[PDB]
Amino acid sequence: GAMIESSTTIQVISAGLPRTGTKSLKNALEIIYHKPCYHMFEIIFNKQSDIIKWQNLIHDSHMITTPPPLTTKTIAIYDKLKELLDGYIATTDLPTCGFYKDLMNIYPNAKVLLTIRDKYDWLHSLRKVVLPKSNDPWKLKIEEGDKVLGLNSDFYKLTEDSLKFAFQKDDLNFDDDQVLLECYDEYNRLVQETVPSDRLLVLRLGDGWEPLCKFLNVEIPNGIDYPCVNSHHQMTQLTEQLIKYKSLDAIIHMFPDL
Ligand SMILES: O=[N+]([O-])c1cc(N[C@H]2CCN(Cc3ccc(C(F)(F)F)cc3)C2)ccc1CO
Ligand SMILES: Nc1ncnc2c1ncn2[C@@H]1O[C@H](COP(=O)(O)O)[C@@H](OP(=O)(O)O)[C@H]1O
Repeated sequence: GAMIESSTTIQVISAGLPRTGTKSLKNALEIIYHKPCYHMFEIIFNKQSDIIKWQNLIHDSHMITTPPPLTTKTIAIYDKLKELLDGYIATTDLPTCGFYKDLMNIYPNAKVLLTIRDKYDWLHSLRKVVLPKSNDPWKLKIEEGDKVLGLNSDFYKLTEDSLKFAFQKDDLNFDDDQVLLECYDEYNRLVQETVPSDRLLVLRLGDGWEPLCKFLNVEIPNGIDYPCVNSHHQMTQLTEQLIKYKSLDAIIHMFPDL
């Protein structure tokens, strides 16, 4: 296909929850658009200063009225969200995914994705990487590796509060598997009820390039396989290597996705 000059603005909003292929999708969208895609890893590696800003936004988010019409309070919140996303061509992952409705309003020419997978595979992945149960010994290892990266209690608070926001819960028993499974199913159902079908592509792990590229009117990247990264097995190795070497820079050459 011909090469065309793409605008550096949000063109793709992925509502998919963490551990549904968001990092592979981030990589895929950066391969297509050659500009950055938001993801929690963007906060960890490039924008830790953004943590307080997302926390502030979530704290105020209850004041949004879904437009149209646009209220004064909503405009003020939307401006802060636009600022956070300046320079990016897409959003994935926490903390953005719960804002998909608001991002659709801010970026009316953006298209919407939803990544989904088997609910029990999702929970298992979530418990291995993001939210281990309180009494799980692996939680202490995760926390020890995270400190190497400069991640503290505010990072965990952002994960919790952005998951609460996505699930529209005032509080959440994070150790309750049944609650998380029910929230997962309700969240994915509500996305599909909310986004006009013409504007939504539902992706399942394994779908690869073709449905995505068709939806985005781009050629399939030539000779590049669809990304397959961020497995919980690989995250466990990362945590263990951070613990062992006590720096990211000492080991990053061993993790080509970082
Ligand atoms: O899915 N994730 O990765 C995810 C992990 C968390 N929370 C914390 C809890 C445990 N800690 C493990 C870990 C260490 C280093 C990296 C690195 F690769 F970014 F360096 C990634 C994960 C991260 C929160 C949200 C997401 C959504 O993306
Ligand atoms: N192309 C692909 N095909 C199959 N699974 C994929 C994939 N890309 C990512 N995944 C899976 O998606 C999950 C990561 O999601 P995220 O990037 O949102 O955190 C991992 O699940 P597992 O933890 O079950 O391995 C990973 O293995």
